[PDB]
Amino acid sequence: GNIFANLFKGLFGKKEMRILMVGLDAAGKTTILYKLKLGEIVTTIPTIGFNVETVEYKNISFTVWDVGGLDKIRPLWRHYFQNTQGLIFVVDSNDRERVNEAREELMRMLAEDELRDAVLLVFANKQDLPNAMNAAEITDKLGLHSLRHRNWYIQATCATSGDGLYEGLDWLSNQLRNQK
Amino acid sequence: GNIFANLFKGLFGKKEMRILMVGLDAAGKTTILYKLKLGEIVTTIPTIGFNVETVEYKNISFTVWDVGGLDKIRPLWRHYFQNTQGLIFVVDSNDRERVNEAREELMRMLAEDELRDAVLLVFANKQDLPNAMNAAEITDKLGLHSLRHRNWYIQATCATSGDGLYEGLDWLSNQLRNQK
Amino acid sequence: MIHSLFLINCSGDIFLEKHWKSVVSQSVCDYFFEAQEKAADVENVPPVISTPHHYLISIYRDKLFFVSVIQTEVPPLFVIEFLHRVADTFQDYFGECSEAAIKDNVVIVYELLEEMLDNGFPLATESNILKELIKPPTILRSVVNSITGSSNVGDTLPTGQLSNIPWRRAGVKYTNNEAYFDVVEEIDAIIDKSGSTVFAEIQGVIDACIKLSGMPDLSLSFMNPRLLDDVSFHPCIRFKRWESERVLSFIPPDGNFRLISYRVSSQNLVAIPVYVKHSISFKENSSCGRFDITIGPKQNMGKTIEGITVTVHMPKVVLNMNLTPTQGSYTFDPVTKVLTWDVGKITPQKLPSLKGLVNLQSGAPKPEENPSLNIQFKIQQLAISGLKVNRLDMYGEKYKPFKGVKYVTKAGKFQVRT
Amino acid sequence: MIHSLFLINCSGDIFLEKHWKSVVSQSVCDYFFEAQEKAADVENVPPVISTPHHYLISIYRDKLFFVSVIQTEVPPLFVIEFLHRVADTFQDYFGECSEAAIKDNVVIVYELLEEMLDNGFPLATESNILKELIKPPTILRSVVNSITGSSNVGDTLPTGQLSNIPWRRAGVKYTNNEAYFDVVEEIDAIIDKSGSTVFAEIQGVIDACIKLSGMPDLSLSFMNPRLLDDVSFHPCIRFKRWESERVLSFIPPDGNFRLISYRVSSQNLVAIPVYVKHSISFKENSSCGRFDITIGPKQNMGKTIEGITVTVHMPKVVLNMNLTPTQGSYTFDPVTKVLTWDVGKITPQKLPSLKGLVNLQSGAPKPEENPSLNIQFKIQQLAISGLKVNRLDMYGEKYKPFKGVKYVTKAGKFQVRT
Amino acid sequence: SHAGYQTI
Amino acid sequence: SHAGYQTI
Amino acid sequence: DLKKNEDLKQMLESNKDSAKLDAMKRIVGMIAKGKNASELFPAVVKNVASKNIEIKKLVYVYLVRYAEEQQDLALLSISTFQRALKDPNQLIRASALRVLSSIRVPIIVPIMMLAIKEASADLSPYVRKNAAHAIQKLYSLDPEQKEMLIEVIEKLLKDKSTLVAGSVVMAFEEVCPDRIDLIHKNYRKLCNLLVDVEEWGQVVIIHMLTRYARTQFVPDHRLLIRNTKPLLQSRNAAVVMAVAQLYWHISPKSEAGIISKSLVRLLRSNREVQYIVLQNIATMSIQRKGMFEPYLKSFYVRSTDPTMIKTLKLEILTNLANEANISTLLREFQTYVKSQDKQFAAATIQTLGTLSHTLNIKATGYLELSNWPEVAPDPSVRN
Amino acid sequence: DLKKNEDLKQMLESNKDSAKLDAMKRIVGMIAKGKNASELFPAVVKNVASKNIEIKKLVYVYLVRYAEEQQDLALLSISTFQRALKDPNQLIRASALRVLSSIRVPIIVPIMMLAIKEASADLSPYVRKNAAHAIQKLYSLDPEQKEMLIEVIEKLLKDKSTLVAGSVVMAFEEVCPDRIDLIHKNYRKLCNLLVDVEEWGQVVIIHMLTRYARTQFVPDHRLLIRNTKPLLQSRNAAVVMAVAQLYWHISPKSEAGIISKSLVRLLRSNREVQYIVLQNIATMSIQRKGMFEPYLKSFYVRSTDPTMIKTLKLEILTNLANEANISTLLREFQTYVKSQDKQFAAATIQTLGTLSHTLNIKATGYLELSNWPEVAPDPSVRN
Ligand SMILES: Nc1nc2c(ncn2[C@@H]2O[C@H](COP(=O)(O)OP(=O)(O)OP(=O)(O)O)[C@@H](O)[C@H]2O)c(=O)[nH]1
Ligand SMILES: Nc1nc2c(ncn2[C@@H]2O[C@H](COP(=O)(O)OP(=O)(O)OP(=O)(O)O)[C@@H](O)[C@H]2O)c(=O)[nH]1
Ligand SMILES: [Mg+2]
Ligand SMILES: [Mg+2]
Repeated sequence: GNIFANLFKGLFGKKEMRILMVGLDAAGKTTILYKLKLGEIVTTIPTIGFNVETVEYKNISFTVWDVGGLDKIRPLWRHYFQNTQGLIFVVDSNDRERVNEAREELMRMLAEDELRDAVLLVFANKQDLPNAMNAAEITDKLGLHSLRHRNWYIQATCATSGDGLYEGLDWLSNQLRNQK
Repeated sequence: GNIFANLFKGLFGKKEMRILMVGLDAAGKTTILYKLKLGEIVTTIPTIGFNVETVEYKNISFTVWDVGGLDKIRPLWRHYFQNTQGLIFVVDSNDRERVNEAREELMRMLAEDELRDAVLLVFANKQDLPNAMNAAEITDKLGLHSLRHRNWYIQATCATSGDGLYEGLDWLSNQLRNQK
Repeated sequence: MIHSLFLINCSGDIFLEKHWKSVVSQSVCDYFFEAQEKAADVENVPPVISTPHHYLISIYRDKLFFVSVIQTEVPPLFVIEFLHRVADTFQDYFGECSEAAIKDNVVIVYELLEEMLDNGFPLATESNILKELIKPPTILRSVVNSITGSSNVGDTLPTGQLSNIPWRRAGVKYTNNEAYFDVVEEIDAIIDKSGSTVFAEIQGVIDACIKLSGMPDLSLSFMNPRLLDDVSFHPCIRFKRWESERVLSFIPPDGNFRLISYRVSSQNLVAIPVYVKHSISFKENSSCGRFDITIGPKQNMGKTIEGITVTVHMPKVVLNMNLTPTQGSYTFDPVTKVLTWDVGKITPQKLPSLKGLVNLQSGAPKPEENPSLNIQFKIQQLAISGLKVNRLDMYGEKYKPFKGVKYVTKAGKFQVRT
Repeated sequence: MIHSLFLINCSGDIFLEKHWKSVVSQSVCDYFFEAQEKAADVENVPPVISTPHHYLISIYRDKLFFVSVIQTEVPPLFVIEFLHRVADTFQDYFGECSEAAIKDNVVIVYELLEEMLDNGFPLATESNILKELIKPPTILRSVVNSITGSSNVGDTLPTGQLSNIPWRRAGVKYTNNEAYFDVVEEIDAIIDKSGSTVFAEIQGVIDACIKLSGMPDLSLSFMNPRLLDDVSFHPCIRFKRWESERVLSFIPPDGNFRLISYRVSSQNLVAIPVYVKHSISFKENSSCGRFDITIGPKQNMGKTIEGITVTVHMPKVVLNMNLTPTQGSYTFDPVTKVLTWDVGKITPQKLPSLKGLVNLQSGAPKPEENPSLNIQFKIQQLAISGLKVNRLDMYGEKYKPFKGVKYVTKAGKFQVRT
Repeated sequence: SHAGYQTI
Repeated sequence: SHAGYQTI
Repeated sequence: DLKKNEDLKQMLESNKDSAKLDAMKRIVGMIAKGKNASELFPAVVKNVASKNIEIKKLVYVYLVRYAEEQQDLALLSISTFQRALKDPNQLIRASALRVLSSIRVPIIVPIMMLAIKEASADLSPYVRKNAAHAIQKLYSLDPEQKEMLIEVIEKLLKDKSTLVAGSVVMAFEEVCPDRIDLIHKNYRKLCNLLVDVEEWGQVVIIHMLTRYARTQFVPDHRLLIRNTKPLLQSRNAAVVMAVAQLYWHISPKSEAGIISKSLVRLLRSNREVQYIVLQNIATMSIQRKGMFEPYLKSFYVRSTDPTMIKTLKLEILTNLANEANISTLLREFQTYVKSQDKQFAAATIQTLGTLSHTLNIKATGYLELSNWPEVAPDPSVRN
Repeated sequence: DLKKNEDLKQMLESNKDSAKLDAMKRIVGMIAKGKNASELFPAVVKNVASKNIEIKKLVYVYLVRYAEEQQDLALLSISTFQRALKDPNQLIRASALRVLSSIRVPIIVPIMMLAIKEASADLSPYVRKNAAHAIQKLYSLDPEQKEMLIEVIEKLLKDKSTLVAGSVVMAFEEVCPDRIDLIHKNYRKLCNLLVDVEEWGQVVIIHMLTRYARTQFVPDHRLLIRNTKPLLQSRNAAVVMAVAQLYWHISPKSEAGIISKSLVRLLRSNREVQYIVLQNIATMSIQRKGMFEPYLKSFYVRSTDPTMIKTLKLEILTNLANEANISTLLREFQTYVKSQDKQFAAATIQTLGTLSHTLNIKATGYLELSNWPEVAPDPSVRN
């Protein structure tokens, strides 16, 4: 139980975060996860269950749960609400037709008492497409700034390039890192 | 210089092989390499240079050089002939039109004095396609059995499934592993 | 085929359960228990029992009932041999097939069941594959496991599984290369009250312990091929050579296994090494009877007979018995009416014998026939049928391994009347 | 803009080369060397030299010529300041800007050049970014490097690079928080042969050493704002506050840097702390002349004058000199005809003075004018212009750091005639 | 363990 | 190092 | 204990593998003990994605046993299998297929259908073996996929490796007992492979071929018999009996005697085998008493025999009794009457190969044997 | 030494990173020394794919310096960059772009063209800054891509971050000095951003705007001047001069005097600055003697001044001499004549802002300033 032993691990790197990743179908979640983990973009198929994977960055072990958003499985999200540190909500910046839907699901996430302590990070994904809305436009459509009593931030992203992904982790690092 | 130190590493795993991977365009080389390394199949583009990557398997560090086969860069292969342990030649089992071409390039590889000590492993890739020839048919088209004084073997493969890839390494393991 | 498996404690308790296709209600065992209630004894339970739904197939052994649940028609022996094989596997992994062994190794046990049967049809089978899929628990292994983690499951397929020699492990390595062949003969006999042999036959088995590395080829030649008649051959044996040359060439599985099972030709007569002189009497309503038995060397082959156990199953009229042995130790069981006499061995110059009187129940009727006697016995270095091995010749490996052969004759059921 | 860089050893040797756009032939330096040959001295080399192809732009400093190669028109000062900045960077990283320092750190040097200039146009610039991109070499660092590998290059962008305060490192942390301000004034003056001041002006600079963590905001107030006239402000300074309040509020870069550069208002007269009494004579074709100089406290501010170096550049007629100092040490250089007199300090009760005779070349003509004298000197705790700092007020951080300020007046070029 | 076995 | 500086 | 349930969940939630492991062992033990651990499903299932090979093996156990009770949550863990299915490791692939195929959720049926097709095309025979079993599962799960599976089975029947052939035949026998036209295509092939096929497959194949032959025969007939012959020396009683069965219903009557020798040696095994074998002997002897009479003494009843065994031997002795041996058997019967087992004594005073006759009740799924056709089927199909 | 060359290759071939590192440091040193290490290219280049960040940085150095000599082999190492370009790390991306863009091989031009478009769309400004520089390279490499690059430049000109704006303007100035219609679109924007733009960009932008204004002017004019004003207090002499230039050719003549104060303080710097500044002063004073005369004593020549400096000051003193100060200057000139520097003495007895006038020779690429148009361009374009 040597306190220094713990401090040693801590300085040798020993933080961890439980991050639940939810969103709608084709938001780009799976892609993001593996690009952060492997670096490369892998061939994927629609997710039924979930892929959990841990990405070590800035001495923090970010454990991310790739939970699928298909209606048939969507209710599932509730089984990951327990004990999270943060919530990543990925949005397709081109799918105008389902932005409100995404907003609703997000608000439902935000309505969960269990998740009140989680920080909210929103990814405006697929910025490399010509019809993509920018972060401000997405913010407005989602009404993220109407959120009260919660720590949140929106980050423009483009998983095919990798843009915004480390930035997302940097923001999370600062919000989750109360101290070194 | 403790001999045991070396034996220690050896038993803790410490073998390595220089394997040059050559073939024709769209043979499936890149895919194979990363599937062995990462496990997943990654999105790829035509290779101009080369990707070198090491896959540890059965206590052997297999270093594989993904050298592109495009005519513009094809002559390059000669700069990797030096000091190899094995040669993997990947063949598209559906590209009937270029099998003879592949054979010629392979025979040219086989004609290199520097490579006379390398073992030859041939991958009859893309077995999941309906027009694919089987290993025997590929063997005949390539004339691999006409090869003399060389250690060689053909393995049917299907990188999209991963089939034949460990098998290939198993064969190589036995040929390269003169002793533990 | 097999939907589920229940292990039933002979006290009447569902010890352990395993389901492959669906959750079979434990209430199904009520029919088993009914049959058990209607059975004369634990050894008289009908192997196959039909219930309103599902058929039960069971094996009694080691004071434990293996009860399987069958949904549709399956050849009874298919199920029986498989199930029996499972029990043997448990003995291999834990050293003993018992509930206590299981209680300690439940997790492993459960896993073994998962590997062996795939949704009702056998998957993992022979021990040389199974031992690689799941490593057997040892003290030293558990020590390693406490450090590296409880890993007893292999991450690859045993190479031998996809070879043309699936019964042998690939990459076998020994520095002390050796092989043993234990030729054990079985004397199964029915002896008349006069001492005359009613029926006797010699069965036999050649067990083997193989510790040879690589891919060796063992070949056995016998001193008298003609003694071998009905002979079962382990699957590894290339019977064609047996058929044309009568030579046992094969690639041996390592570890312990039976190689040859056989019947000795009936053309020759069976030597019976033990005779039983036995004077015994009962009297209608008497408080006392008589008992005088002598065990000795009939056709003892010039060898010392040893490992002798004499068991008499007495009639209910017997209450006690004033009987004294000339050898070993003697105890009467009034609960089941059994005379247990530990003889040990027969001395060429001095015979084992029980001499005395029987304490009978006064007022109880005379037994319709005198009680029978079962005797266990054996002889070291003896192959009583005469079958000896002519020559062992190993090919394919550089070694000059121990080539050991042992001959032991061991009694099977030996029943003598009166 | 800048195609290549050559470092030329003042002995006439291509010390080191760097190419950004293409391989520039070393033969291009022949024109430099030609110009050097046609130059009166190393300090009289024309900064800009045109060659048949390419223009050369160079900086002479630290006995080293930085020679750059320009292909097309670029504002000369753009190149000069950049190039000069590079030399300053070398001093920062190695502690000294010299070939010897480079010879030992060639690899690092070459890398620094790669980071600073991108294909002819500046990329890495300010030291607070560059220091993070490439860690400076230290003994302890090299020890770490011998273990973990020679890693001095960061794997991420310095956060400050993308902030609105690029001149400051992000995540700065000190336990000993402190800040220093060194107000150094410069006395640059031309003194008449009579001792009368021809021209004098006070220039000045406020240097700063900042060891404050986080994102502090320093603010300086001066005792007499009116003394400040032409004032250059470090880019970090929010000049709007300076313009409306005349207050120096800014987020300081850490490390050592110049903050304020300024000219003192000409409305007030410059106090000259040093007077020079100097009797000197020469005679046509004489073998001997005269020399008598006294250095003392004119407007010495009631302070002790120290760090004094007296340098006279004598005419070719002088062969030697029989001259004795009343202070420090005196040496004559017959190669370049220079009187080096180390004074050190002026004692209020005793003045530094050289008294004696001059050994002249007989037959050589009398100098058209008596030789001039350059004098270096300084005063501790003195801000001779009167400019003092009124108040330092730090915001944004919890600390009560050392707020130190020092005033030193240091001579610039001080030339007195005859 | 070899004890008791005959060589063959 | 603070020696020589005035507090302000 | 609810507190313990919470502790189990804490360990499942914990990122410490040792904690996870312990929890799973406790859980598996509870499964073995018949305890209702369905409450833990929401938590346990999260670890299905764990990379700890030992732990996830245990998870598969849990998962399968409760798949039918938490169908929703089971759905919610499919992807890890589907992805694992394409891992370049034959062992893993097979196990992935197994645990995938074992999830009884209607929703994932089409997923598995695809997986089956992929599995059948796998270049390794190990996986193909598993594919066959998976077919059997899927069929029983959803009978409406039958035609698709039949296609796949036919394709599997064209393999040459014995490692696959055995299991495939079994799958056929259950899924599609009809459509014998799918068998004749590989008749001569199987007739040779049988020798090398593993004993468990041998039993199944033999029964299949026996009933096959009953419809095809009225050179290929002899091929079957000839290749079968050696099998009588098998260590596996089930094989021996299966062979005996085949000859009994297929062999020329003049050659039938060859099996009784082996049938007798089967009597040397354990009591379960003895029970079944004696029933087969008793059944057979009704038609051919001469096949067992030469071994009469082997049917003598001894004191260690269970009443039901004593009865069976007695029944055989009944058929084998005649004027050339009645002088001995009656004396034996007198002793048997004198025995204290009065049930046996009373019975004494009065004195093929499948489940159905051992029950003497048509068992579920009992296939009926046909009589030799008056006209044999056209030989071009390899009879 | 050929043996050493072999040893270097052995280390390059060796799988030991320490060996690789040492070899590369030796190699870079040889590059710095001007030694021909092109022979090692075939070997060195293999390590371009190395994951050791320090080593591959060194490799980039080698690679670029020999890219033009082994074009074939350079081609044969492109993929690692192209792949690295998409790595989710802004630092890496930028460096990847740089070293990629530095490979002078005609064959890979279209590859880079695509990369430029991708770089311009990168969400991070850091990369966009690099994209601008890369454009400049590509243009000089292949002038026939100009129209494409112009499109990209226009797009980059629409950014708001100063981190990008500076470099983009530079790229514009070189690639497309014409097409001032691409500038007015962002005129008011740049006029404000200038203050926050980094000093190196400030210099470039100012020159651009100066010549811009010469064609657009004959409120927005004053915007330029007003926002520029504060810059006179810059630490960077180049900026100061650039500002001075702008006012000299743009400011109302009544306000011109404001810069001479700062021009004088520039004389306090080093000899290179002094040399250039004095040339600018001498040039300016020809038209406006009153701007420097108030500071006359600052131009006095001292004994430490280099002959060329002594000359320049003398030249300024020439223009500033008149009847109100000739009584002093002649006395100074007498002393100057008495000085041992006879070249200076003889000269004594006789007694904007760019490269071209400092040479007094039209320098390569010299843009010419226009005269104020008789009619100003239509103001709707933000003048
Ligand atoms: N154009 C574009 N496509 C993207 C981007 N990110 C992901 N995609 C594509 O979007 C599709 C869906 O991506 P996934 O990662 O499978 O989406 P998901 O959120 O995991 O979907 P579910 O598994 O159903 O929850 C794939 O074809 C991706 O390649 C992006 O930044 N730009
Ligand atoms: N159907 C099928 N496609 C495959 C298989 N293996 C690879 N491919 C596809 O073939 C195409 C070419 O694969 P690559 O790995 O890029 O081929 P390569 O040999 O690396 O080509 P170069 O880089 O030009 O040398 C890709 O679209 C792959 O997805 C396979 O087994 N089956
Ligand atoms: Mg997904
Ligand atoms: Mg490729």
